[PDB]
Amino acid sequence: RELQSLAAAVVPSAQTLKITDFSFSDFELSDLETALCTIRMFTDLNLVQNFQMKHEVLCRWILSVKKNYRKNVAYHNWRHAFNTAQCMFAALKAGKIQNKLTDLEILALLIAALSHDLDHIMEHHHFDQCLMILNSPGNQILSGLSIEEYKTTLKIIKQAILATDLALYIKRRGEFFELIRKNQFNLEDPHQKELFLAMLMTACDLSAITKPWPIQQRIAELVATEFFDQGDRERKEPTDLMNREKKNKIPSMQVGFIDAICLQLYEALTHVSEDCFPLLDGCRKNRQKWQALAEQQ
Ligand SMILES: CCCOc1ccc(S(=O)(=O)N2CCN(C)CC2)cc1-c1nc(CC)c(Br)c(=O)[nH]1
Repeated sequence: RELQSLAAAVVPSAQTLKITDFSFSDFELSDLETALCTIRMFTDLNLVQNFQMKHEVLCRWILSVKKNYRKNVAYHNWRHAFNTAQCMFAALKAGKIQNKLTDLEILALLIAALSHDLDHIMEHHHFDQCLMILNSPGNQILSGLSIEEYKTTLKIIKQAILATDLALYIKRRGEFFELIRKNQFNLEDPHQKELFLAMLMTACDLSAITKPWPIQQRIAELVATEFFDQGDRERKEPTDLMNREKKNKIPSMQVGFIDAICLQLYEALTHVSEDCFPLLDGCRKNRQKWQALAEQQ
């Protein structure tokens, strides 16, 4: 049984699991290993002790989230959610963002990262499934929160999940970039705090684009596989982007995606914390590789 095995396992250290690395890859990990990494994330962010999470309940919640991801989705599945969460962890620790945030905000971000694609690119994200699982018998990892803490946390979770809509990122990013440019960025400002949390969610969600080349190349295959599947479904129920016949367009699309969407974000995030530079560096390196491919075409 998955639950018995998970609950009984020793949770290795964050160092052993490499989850502090921006360059982290999940390719060689089993599902069990991704669950243990996830436990280590909650544990090393001081969320387990601080909020009186029962070990068995945390284990069951992780398994419930994992099993509620559809298996026939090539990219937006448990592994992407898990990677989003790992990137959050790395940003908080290696990126030194943890000291900028409260415990409830960290709790909410980690849960949102893990849960944000449950109701699965300008796709809409929903938090209904996330909440249902959190309220499920035996899965109530927030039961240890006071009423006031609980209300605060749910609000942040909802906003964080919604933030992963790229349409909302595009709508709100100009204000973020300008606050930064005009040296007006101030996390003590509740509006700006909320804005920053949304941008951090996007940064983590898009983080495959920053990985070492062999890793980005493979994730890009999954993304293309999902796009083409959706094209096929739209036919039975298609642009070039979602057309398996226009695959030689992928390098050029990836350069476009980096230039239009990703680069400014990791530039802005680096301005907020220099220790997040490796995300920016990785994204720059991947553009150069995709461009070289777009020209050999
Ligand atoms: C790899 C297969 C191609 O993948 C893409 C193709 C096109 C675009 S686009 O719509 O931004 N495109 C270029 C910019 N443009 C001006 C509009 C047209 C995005 C991606 C892309 N999305 C994600 C987020 C799911 C990840 Br992750 C990723 O790696 N790739």
